[PDB]
Amino acid sequence: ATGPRYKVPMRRRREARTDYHQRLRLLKSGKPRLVARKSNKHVRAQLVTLGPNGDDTLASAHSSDLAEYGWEAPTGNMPSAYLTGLLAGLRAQEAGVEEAVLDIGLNSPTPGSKVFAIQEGAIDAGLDIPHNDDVLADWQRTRGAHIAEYDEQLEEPLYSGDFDAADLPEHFDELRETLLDGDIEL
Amino acid sequence: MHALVQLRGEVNMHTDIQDTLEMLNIHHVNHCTLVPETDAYRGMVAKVNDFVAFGEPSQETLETVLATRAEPLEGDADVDDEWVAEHTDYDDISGLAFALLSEETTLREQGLSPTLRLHPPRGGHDGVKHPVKEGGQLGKHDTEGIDDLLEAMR
Amino acid sequence: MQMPRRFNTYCPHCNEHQEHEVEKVRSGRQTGMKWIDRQRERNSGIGNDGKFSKVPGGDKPTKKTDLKYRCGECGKAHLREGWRAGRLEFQE
Amino acid sequence: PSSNGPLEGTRGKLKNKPRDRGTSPPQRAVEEFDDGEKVHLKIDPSVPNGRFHPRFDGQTGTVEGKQGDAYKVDIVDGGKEKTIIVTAAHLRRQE
Amino acid sequence: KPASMYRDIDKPAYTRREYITGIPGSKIAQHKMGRKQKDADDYPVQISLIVEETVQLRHGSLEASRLSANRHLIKELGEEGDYKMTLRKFPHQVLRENKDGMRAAFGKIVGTAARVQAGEQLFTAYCNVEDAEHVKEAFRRAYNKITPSCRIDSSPAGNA
RNA sequence: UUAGGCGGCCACAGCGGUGGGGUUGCCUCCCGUACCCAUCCCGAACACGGAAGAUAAGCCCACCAGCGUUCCGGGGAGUACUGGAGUGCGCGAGCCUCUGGGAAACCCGGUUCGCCGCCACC
RNA sequence: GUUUGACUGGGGCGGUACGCGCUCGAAAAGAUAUCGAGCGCGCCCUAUGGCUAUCUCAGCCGGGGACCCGGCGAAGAGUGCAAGAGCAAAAGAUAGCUUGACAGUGUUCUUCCCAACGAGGAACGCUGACGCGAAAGCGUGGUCUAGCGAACCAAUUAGCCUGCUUGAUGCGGGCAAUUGAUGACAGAAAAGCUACCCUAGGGAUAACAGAGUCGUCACUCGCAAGAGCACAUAUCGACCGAGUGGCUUGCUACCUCGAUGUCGGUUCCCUCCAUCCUGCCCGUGCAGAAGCGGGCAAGGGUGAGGUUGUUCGCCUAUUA
RNA sequence: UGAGGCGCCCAAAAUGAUCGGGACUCAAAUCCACCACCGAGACCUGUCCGUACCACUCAUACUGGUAAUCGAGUAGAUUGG
RNA sequence: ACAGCUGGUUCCAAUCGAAACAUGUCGAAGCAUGACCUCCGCCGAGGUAGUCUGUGAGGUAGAGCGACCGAUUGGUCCUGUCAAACUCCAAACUUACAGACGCCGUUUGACGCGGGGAUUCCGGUGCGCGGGGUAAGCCUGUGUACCAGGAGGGGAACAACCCAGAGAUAGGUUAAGGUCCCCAAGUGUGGAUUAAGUGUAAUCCUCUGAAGGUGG
Ligand SMILES: [Cl-]
Ligand SMILES: [Cl-]
Ligand SMILES: [Cl-]
Ligand SMILES: [Cl-]
Ligand SMILES: [Cl-]
Ligand SMILES: [Cl-]
Ligand SMILES: [K+]
Ligand SMILES: [Mg+2]
Ligand SMILES: [Mg+2]
Ligand SMILES: [Mg+2]
Ligand SMILES: [Mg+2]
Ligand SMILES: [Mg+2]
Ligand SMILES: [Mg+2]
Ligand SMILES: [Mg+2]
Ligand SMILES: [Mg+2]
Ligand SMILES: [Mg+2]
Ligand SMILES: [Mg+2]
Ligand SMILES: [Mg+2]
Ligand SMILES: [Mg+2]
Ligand SMILES: [Mg+2]
Ligand SMILES: [Mg+2]
Ligand SMILES: [Mg+2]
Ligand SMILES: [Mg+2]
Ligand SMILES: [Mg+2]
Ligand SMILES: [Mg+2]
Ligand SMILES: [Mg+2]
Ligand SMILES: [Mg+2]
Ligand SMILES: [Mg+2]
Ligand SMILES: [Mg+2]
Ligand SMILES: [Mg+2]
Ligand SMILES: [Mg+2]
Ligand SMILES: [Mg+2]
Ligand code: NA
Ligand code: NA
Ligand code: NA
Ligand code: NA
Ligand code: NA
Ligand code: NA
Ligand code: NA
Ligand code: NA
Ligand code: NA
Ligand code: NA
Ligand code: NA
Ligand code: NA
Ligand code: NA
Ligand code: NA
Ligand code: NA
Ligand code: NA
Ligand code: NA
Ligand code: NA
Ligand code: NA
Ligand code: NA
Ligand code: NA
Ligand SMILES: [Sr+2]
Ligand SMILES: [Sr+2]
Ligand SMILES: [Sr+2]
Ligand SMILES: [Sr+2]
Ligand SMILES: [Sr+2]
Ligand SMILES: [Sr+2]
Ligand SMILES: [Sr+2]
Ligand SMILES: [Sr+2]
Ligand SMILES: [Sr+2]
Ligand SMILES: [Sr+2]
Ligand SMILES: [Sr+2]
Ligand SMILES: [Sr+2]
Ligand SMILES: [Sr+2]
Ligand SMILES: [Sr+2]
Ligand SMILES: [Sr+2]
Ligand SMILES: [Sr+2]
Ligand SMILES: [Sr+2]
Ligand SMILES: [Sr+2]
Ligand SMILES: [Sr+2]
Ligand SMILES: [Sr+2]
Ligand SMILES: [Sr+2]
Ligand SMILES: [Sr+2]
Ligand SMILES: [Sr+2]
Ligand SMILES: [Sr+2]
Ligand SMILES: [Sr+2]
Repeated sequence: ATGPRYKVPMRRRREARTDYHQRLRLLKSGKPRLVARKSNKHVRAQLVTLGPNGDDTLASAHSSDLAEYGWEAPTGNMPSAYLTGLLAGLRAQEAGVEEAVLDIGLNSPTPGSKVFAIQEGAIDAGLDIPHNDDVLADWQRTRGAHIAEYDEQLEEPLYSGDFDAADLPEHFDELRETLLDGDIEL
Repeated sequence: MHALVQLRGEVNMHTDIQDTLEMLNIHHVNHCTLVPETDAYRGMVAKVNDFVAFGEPSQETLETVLATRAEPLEGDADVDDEWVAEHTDYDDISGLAFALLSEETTLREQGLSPTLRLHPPRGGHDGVKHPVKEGGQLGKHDTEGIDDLLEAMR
Repeated sequence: MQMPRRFNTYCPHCNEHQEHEVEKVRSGRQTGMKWIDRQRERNSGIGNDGKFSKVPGGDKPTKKTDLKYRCGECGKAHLREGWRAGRLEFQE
Repeated sequence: PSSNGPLEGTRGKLKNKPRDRGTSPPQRAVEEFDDGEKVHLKIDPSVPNGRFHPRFDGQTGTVEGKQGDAYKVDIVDGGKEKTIIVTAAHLRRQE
Repeated sequence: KPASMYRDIDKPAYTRREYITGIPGSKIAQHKMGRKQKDADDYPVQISLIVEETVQLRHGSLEASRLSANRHLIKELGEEGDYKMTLRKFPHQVLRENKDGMRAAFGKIVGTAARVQAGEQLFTAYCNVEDAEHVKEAFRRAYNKITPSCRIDSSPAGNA
């Protein structure tokens, strides 16, 4: 920019989207990467592998395609994150993938967060992923209990549109139940 | 196809240049060889450019030199039309000369030594301290210039 | 330089990490009964005594660390390569 | 030379072209080569470890196995055969 | 010291002042003479002194030639004449002298010189068609104090 | 790719600028702290929960060349330099001829305001 | 009785280019010398090591050289120490935690290009045990290249082997490794004189002389500032530039060490000219007489004395 | 008034001057071209020798064949006399 | 007596044919280990002194620095200069590997491997590139060819400059160089210049001739 000798960062660096140092450490495993990403409204899980001209996504799941199996609830929460990982995981198993290393990109390793929920979801799908149980939120929170109790402090329904008043972590169970089942159309 | 004649001796010439001549089958002064115009052969003559005389000879001249200096791969058997006809894929010297100049075959392929051991130039040559453009005998020659030299060394 | 008197590290005896105490190696006393001692008495006489007439060599500007590492749980010590150090003081 | 250390006279060959300065892309540090593959040896100024002796920069050896993540590359120094331990970061496939 | 000792370019370039100390000061008084507040464009005539051989010119010679050149221009056009002359080269090359036989002979520093390739302009003057023959005479004196033969080439000036 | 994710090459992608785009879609800004988590002080950030509003940022789409960069034409230049050869020239430093290679600066006119791979998606 | 080292434009003195690291010399792969140019290392650090989390530095600008807020800012900061090199969601900073600065054993490269050689070093593995991290992963000290030491002997660490018919005890011998030094640093325990000298050799190496060179020395030429009351050039002549000689001095080590006898002087012979006199000229700040400067010219001449070995020189009376 | 060619001045050394000498001037100089010659052990060619290899052979005994791609040599290694 | 120091060491021929360098050394007038020479045995199909092309390595020449860095002018942006320890650029060229062509090898066994025997570790010169030095027939590098250890022809003579690498003997034709005489070949041809005996001198310790000047 300034002149001939000026050093411009790699593109994914300028864009502030890829931590190259963490990436290298990630790739050193030789295993595929369970790419966990999150939007204000959605959550995405991808099983990525290395390739000649760029990465190769072998399987994936977005929180959107969750409704596809009976989800009328929001998609930017814990239950969403877990189930999304499980779906991506299941599909991963389908394509032949058996193991992965969690790549949370620029997100923080906060204990109990959604990137970790995505990981517990993918693990339950049967994927072998180096992890740490005491960094994962406890089952109930994954179910979405924390939000139920929040709707308990009602006076005004937590959700605008009506999916339910006091919400339902039991719906989480139905969907998970539906996924762990074979029939499912991955 | 170019005709190559060594005109400068080996003493004091770079070894890699002397080896190049040997790879081109010339091991003595006045010895001549016929080389195909290929990129590979082109680098070789360019490297030996200052110790040799080269160029494309005329059909007639080639025929004169073949009749007078061509030799069998082994033996002293003289090479004439009959030899050519009874030993090569051609009818007479002319047919061989044409095939060589058109780069369809080589002296070796036809059972002939790759080298024509010429005689010193009758009337002497133009000198080995300067190139053709300067009046000397070194370097690339005219079809006519090359013919003049080869004939004087028939 | 500073050196902690105790710290956790590998004990080649227990074969696992345990607390060790570091000590500078104190010179043990000689007995005067080793073969070399007898050879000096046997080979020294009238005149020069060869190797036995030679005197102590010099000193290097700085000496290497010379410590004992004693396992706080099995009581056994082990040695390690030393490193040049002008001075070596233990912390605590 | 005035001294004989491993980095003697390596100013040029171990210095980055200004724009190639900074951490290098991870892709080539993770590349995988098969035994028998021809690979050019060239130390990457930005990568500290996994280097070979600078004197070998420019060689085009043959991968003949690996040791840990590093590769064992066969070369012929002058007339002597030598084996070089080197990581992908300092290697490039030939052709 | 004879110029025969330094006139040739038979040594590496030796100019790095970060690795050289004790460098004597240049005897060159000025590089821009005449009316330096004016542009060379404002003149009809431009004459240069061209060095015919590649050489090194010690600062002592640049000053003698330049001096004897400008000195003439001042005496012919006045200490304020309407002209301007430039010495465009600077003595960057540091010179030595080994002044103990050939043992540890790297010489001590003793001066500076400017390297000049044949065909280059050492001096360049700008005058009016009037003083054209005066600048030519100043150069005749200048080239008599520098090693090589020179050409007195007239650049802008079609008043022949 | 009517706005997404992971990338490869790592400025041809930088710097700067103009125009265009979003009712239950996407990305955002945005609203908000009971929880998981968080600030040597701040729900700013990080983390979690969520939709009243918005296309003004970002982002995506279209585009501009003034600066920086890439490549190309024409000029500089077959110049500078140079591998091989010489009973060629020069008092000499050095130069020349033949042969084989061949710049850089700079000017002028174009090019360049990324290209490509994988996955997902009215 | 011995030792008293090596390098070295001969040797001594001085120095260490005697073990190591960086830039340049080095001629764009590698390798490469000189008493080559610039300059360093013989440590320091329990953190100034390791990991993780959080974070971004010099410098400049704007608002309230310490502090606070904002903007610009690919790196000019910092990273122990030479130099060159590496590094920005870090290899830097801050915080917290930790002891991998760990044990065993290798592969490879380096040391020592090619091409054999030890100690030492590095990168990269496997095994054991650990630290931190969610995890991938990172940690075989400090971002990289200097910071180092054989055999014999001693002390030390843990276990085991062994000592002459046999048992016990004492005290020994050994396998593996750590520490203690040899810097002349791939390791002897070590001062001088010789003109009273001696031997082997060397022109492999100096002194005289020869030869090469010509900085020095001598002489010349170009330019001509300046002064010469005015006047460059009667005359004197700075600076700078270009040369010739081989009388001085220096440099080199080519010839000669199974000897080419030294300085000065003397005697006797030949020569050179850059001419001191003599011959013939030109100019003059040439009246004359005489000076001063210049030209041709080597036929002839250039002498006697005082100090001093002196050469040179100082001095005296003569002299064309 | 510019450029080029040859020459002139600048230009002094010691036993007897020199381009090897003589000596040469529309050259026996210099430069631009050209013509014809002389001139090695090189190159070509006849015969022979050695050596290496091949065929035949017990043979390293004869006989035949190949060498454009064999033929110089200090220190030194090897082998026949 | 010992010496790492000087001298000497006696018959013929055939094949090959060096090193005057690297590491270590109380080592530099010596050794050892390598490099290189040679001999024997083993192996069994490739090899690579040349060139072209492809995939890589490199920052020297040159160039340039409103590209870093540090030098270096003046004026009221412009204007004047540089770098062995500077580089936004950047050759020729050197170099790794591979394919192709060439050459070579499979009865002449190449390439590689093992073993016996050395000699050698004062080198020199030309050319190119150097560094030191005013310079040197100087000192010290580097690549190459030569002398050393290389005849014969030419260069007046003349280790390394030119031609040329050479069994014996013979005929022939050239090479460098030369053709007025000495001395084999022209008092050759067309043309121009020079009047100084310039010159009749490739290279060179060896052949000088400069700055400056010239209505020859
Ligand atoms: Cl994300
Ligand atoms: Cl200690
Ligand atoms: Cl290596
Ligand atoms: Cl015999
Ligand atoms: Cl030969
Ligand atoms: Cl005469
Ligand atoms: K002598
Ligand atoms: Mg034949
Ligand atoms: Mg001729
Ligand atoms: Mg360099
Ligand atoms: Mg808008
Ligand atoms: Mg000449
Ligand atoms: Mg004794
Ligand atoms: Mg000595
Ligand atoms: Mg190099
Ligand atoms: Mg001892
Ligand atoms: Mg001890
Ligand atoms: Mg030593
Ligand atoms: Mg050593
Ligand atoms: Mg004696
Ligand atoms: Mg001698
Ligand atoms: Mg000598
Ligand atoms: Mg006279
Ligand atoms: Mg008078
Ligand atoms: Mg006389
Ligand atoms: Mg003839
Ligand atoms: Mg014999
Ligand atoms: Mg015989
Ligand atoms: Mg340059
Ligand atoms: Mg000899
Ligand atoms: Mg005759
Ligand atoms: Mg004369
Ligand atoms: Na005894
Ligand atoms: Na990089
Ligand atoms: Na927007
Ligand atoms: Na000693
Ligand atoms: Na001294
Ligand atoms: Na070692
Ligand atoms: Na002298
Ligand atoms: Na002289
Ligand atoms: Na005398
Ligand atoms: Na006289
Ligand atoms: Na006297
Ligand atoms: Na012999
Ligand atoms: Na002795
Ligand atoms: Na030697
Ligand atoms: Na030695
Ligand atoms: Na000796
Ligand atoms: Na082949
Ligand atoms: Na050059
Ligand atoms: Na030879
Ligand atoms: Na002769
Ligand atoms: Na004459
Ligand atoms: Sr006794
Ligand atoms: Sr005693
Ligand atoms: Sr000491
Ligand atoms: Sr020089
Ligand atoms: Sr001059
Ligand atoms: Sr807020
Ligand atoms: Sr001269
Ligand atoms: Sr071209
Ligand atoms: Sr001396
Ligand atoms: Sr490290
Ligand atoms: Sr004393
Ligand atoms: Sr006495
Ligand atoms: Sr004698
Ligand atoms: Sr005279
Ligand atoms: Sr007189
Ligand atoms: Sr005196
Ligand atoms: Sr012979
Ligand atoms: Sr022979
Ligand atoms: Sr031979
Ligand atoms: Sr090179
Ligand atoms: Sr004639
Ligand atoms: Sr004529
Ligand atoms: Sr001489
Ligand atoms: Sr000359
Ligand atoms: Sr002149």
